[PDB]
Amino acid sequence: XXHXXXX
Amino acid sequence: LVPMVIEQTSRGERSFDIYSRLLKERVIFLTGQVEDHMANLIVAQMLFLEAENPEKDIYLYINSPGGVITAGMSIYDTMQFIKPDVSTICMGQAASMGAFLLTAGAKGKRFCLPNSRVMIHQPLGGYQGQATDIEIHAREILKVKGRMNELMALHTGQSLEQIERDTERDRFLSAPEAVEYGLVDSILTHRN
Amino acid sequence: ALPTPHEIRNHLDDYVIGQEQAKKVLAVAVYNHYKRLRNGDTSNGVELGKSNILLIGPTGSGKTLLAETLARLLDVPFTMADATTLTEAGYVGEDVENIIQKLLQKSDYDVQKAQRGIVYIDQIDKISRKSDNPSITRDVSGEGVQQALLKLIEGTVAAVPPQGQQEFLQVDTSKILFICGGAFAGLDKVISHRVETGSGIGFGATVKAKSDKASEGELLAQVEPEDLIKFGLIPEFIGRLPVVATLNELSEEALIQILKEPKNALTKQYQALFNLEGVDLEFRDEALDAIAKKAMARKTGARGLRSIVEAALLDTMYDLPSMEDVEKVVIDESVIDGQSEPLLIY
Amino acid sequence: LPTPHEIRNHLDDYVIGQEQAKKVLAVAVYNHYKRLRNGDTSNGVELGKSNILLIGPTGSGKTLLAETLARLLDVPFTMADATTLTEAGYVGEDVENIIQKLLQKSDYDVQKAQRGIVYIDQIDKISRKSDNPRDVSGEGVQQALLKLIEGTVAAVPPQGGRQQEFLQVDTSKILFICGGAFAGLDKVISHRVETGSGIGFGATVKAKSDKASEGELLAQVEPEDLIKFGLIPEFIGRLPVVATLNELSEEALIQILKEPKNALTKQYQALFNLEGVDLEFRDEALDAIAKKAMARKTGARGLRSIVEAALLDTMYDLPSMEDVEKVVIDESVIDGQSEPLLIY
Ligand SMILES: Nc1ncnc2c1ncn2[C@@H]1O[C@H](COP(=O)(O)OP(=O)(O)OP(O)(O)=S)[C@@H](O)[C@H]1O
Ligand SMILES: Nc1ncnc2c1ncn2[C@@H]1O[C@H](COP(=O)(O)OP(=O)(O)OP(O)(O)=S)[C@@H](O)[C@H]1O
Repeated sequence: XXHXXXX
Repeated sequence: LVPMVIEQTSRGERSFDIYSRLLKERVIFLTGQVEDHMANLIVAQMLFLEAENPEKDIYLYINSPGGVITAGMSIYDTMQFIKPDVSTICMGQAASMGAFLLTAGAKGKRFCLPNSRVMIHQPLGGYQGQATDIEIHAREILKVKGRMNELMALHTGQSLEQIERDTERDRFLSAPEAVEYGLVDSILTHRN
Repeated sequence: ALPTPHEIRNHLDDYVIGQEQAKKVLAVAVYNHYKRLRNGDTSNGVELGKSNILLIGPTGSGKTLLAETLARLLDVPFTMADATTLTEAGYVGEDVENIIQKLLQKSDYDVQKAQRGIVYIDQIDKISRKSDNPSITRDVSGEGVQQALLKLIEGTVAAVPPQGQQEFLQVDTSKILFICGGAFAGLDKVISHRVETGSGIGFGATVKAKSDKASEGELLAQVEPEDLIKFGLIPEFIGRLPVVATLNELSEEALIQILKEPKNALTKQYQALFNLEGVDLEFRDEALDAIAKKAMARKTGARGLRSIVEAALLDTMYDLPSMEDVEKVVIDESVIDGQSEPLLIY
Repeated sequence: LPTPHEIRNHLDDYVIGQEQAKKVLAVAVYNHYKRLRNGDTSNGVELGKSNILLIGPTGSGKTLLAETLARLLDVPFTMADATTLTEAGYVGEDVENIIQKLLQKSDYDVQKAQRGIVYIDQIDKISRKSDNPRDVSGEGVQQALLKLIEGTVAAVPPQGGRQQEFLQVDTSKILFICGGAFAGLDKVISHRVETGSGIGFGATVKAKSDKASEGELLAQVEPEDLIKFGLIPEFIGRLPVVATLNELSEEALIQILKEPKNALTKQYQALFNLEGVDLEFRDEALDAIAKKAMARKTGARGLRSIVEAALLDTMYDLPSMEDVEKVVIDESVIDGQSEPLLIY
């Protein structure tokens, strides 16, 4: 569905 | 040599010196003779703690045989200018100028050790030259002696006539006598 | 005829207290909206302007209450949307257009009646960037929804599904009002940076805090649009909202008035709860002021007041059903502290 | 048919404060149509494409120029948005839809649609920010738009079909006006060129002065600066013409409140006239308003805040008040220190 990207 | 200590924090370990570690907790050390260089360092410390927190009391440990008068008066005005209450403690000895900064602390937050000793006398000086110059410098040091007695009475509560009679010569006062004299508030015998 | 500003404020006073600055702002907009809707696109000056309100206040100040009470007295349609579910760039979840489709349920599919409607949003602060002008990961509710909303406020037409042919309808927003307001968090830190100008160490450095400075009400009053740029809002979004309302923190006196004067004041609600049980409940004046002092310490607003009352009467509520032949119950100031127990009347 | 002298005067009637920008648009608009009059028939081969790149602050009139130009120009005009644009059309929109709306304005006239104008607002929205990635509004949108801007024939069902056929409408002839507010661009240009921070006695330091940061900085913009912003270099290469707009001056603000027919004073006084009381504003109040507006740095769009907040108290109690023939507003009312005095 959506997008997730982090660190 | 100065030992190094480690302060544990959430981010990580940080190595700090003993003197700097205690400074973080609003603690300043007054050691040795009172001179222009050591006095200028303490003034910066008081100002630094005021900005960090103006509602926390400052603790000033004094162990010194005294020194220059003009260097010490800068510390007295600084303690009164800042809002925080500058707590004072007597360790080892408190000479003429060391005693004035001790009694200059916040009322009710002054303590003396059970074996500490305080000494008070009149200002010391001297000059060599023409008679006209001696009169100028003599009137000046007389003003300081009068000024130092007025402030001593203000904090100790005694009368101006009593301080003059007691400061004509060296006068040693034990820790119990300092309480009766209004110089301090209590004694920190043991931890509670 | 149309309602007057003084008449609508007298109605709001029954449900709201201590927000005189905010009541006048909403009154002029409603008056302006009806005046704009009074003439049939005929006026001395063509291209009548649209003004958008930006409600800003502390937590529990009464922002959500005004939008609810406004719809009761408002004749034209009203909707209560939320910015939490807005999905910019058509991602999963609700979309900006949904706000328009929701406005038809209250208007019953009436385009001419819907264009004259009012819109209210909440939690608008939540969609602001994290005090950073350039967005690194294309925030969906940051650098996204805020931009998406610009088109609606500016005035455009969006297709909306008529029912749940399959053709769509177009409805303009140029003559529709929007009230976007939310309690901003951390705004006081930014305002302090630009207005205190006294930070530093030194004899001549004005550093006095926790006693006089850093007041929540005063800081908000001095707010300007340039200050919101450092917070995260885009200037374009702020440009569409010229009007700004700065509410204040509830005062001690305000709490006492809110306890009794409102129609749905907590004191009255508990009395109603006790009334059905058959035991009357009375609050002694002295006791009421004590509760107000505790509420301010919590710094939770009017909503937090319930906590104090619940704890004070927690024990009595438990023992009231099992007890019998009780006609009246009196609460004292000591009961609020918890040291003493309230007296009972048989 | 196009005239650069007259077109500048026409835009002046509806737009004020941007004189240099009007000259740039007149040249590109004239050159673009002149090219189509004799298409690739001159001796000069590989003629550069004539496009427009609007760049200015908020409330500078970017959206206004597109509206005024559409009214003055005879060919159909369109006003699209980049936020709605999405790649591979999942649920948002498709790039081809932009051509469909153009035909609705042109009434399915391919000969009349190819000579149309295109204006896309919020060009910065499509900036490629894919640091943490799929991306539907980033590279995908710019890639599709660049393909269209390059000039290609795209299938468009005429009227939707009652057929399985599509028309191959050209795109190189159609003009495009990419414009939007660039936030953070000034910092990028300032980062590249500062020429300061001199600690020597001879060296000079400018802390407040920023060498007309609002206008001069834009004038010295380069394509390489936009590359760091997120745009593709090929996209900027296709637009040799860039328009720079300076911040509105206090003098311009006064003109905007008097000359236009959409002036705040004209509409507000008209609103008051409906109530039955005339509204009067002195010249001293106008210049005072300009100073406050420039401080906000919100552009013309934020001008209304000062005027409305100042009149909040007056309008609140004006209906209850009676026997007031006229309203007089002094310069102090703008500050808010003194309340306005009514006339009976
Ligand atoms: N001015 C007021 N007068 C009386 N009661 C108030 C007032 N403001 C708040 N309240 C009470 O607080 C409740 C909640 O008010 P809200 O409108 O939600 O405040 P709020 O500022 O909107 O909080 P947020 O924005 O949702 S965090 C109301 O139902 C009232 O009981
Ligand atoms: N250059 C200008 N001259 C006069 N009035 C202006 C000008 N720019 C903006 N305005 C006023 O502001 C209103 C809206 O202007 P817009 O062009 O929508 O602002 P904008 O910043 O160009 O919009 P964006 O940023 O492209 S979405 C107009 O109807 C005018 O009343």
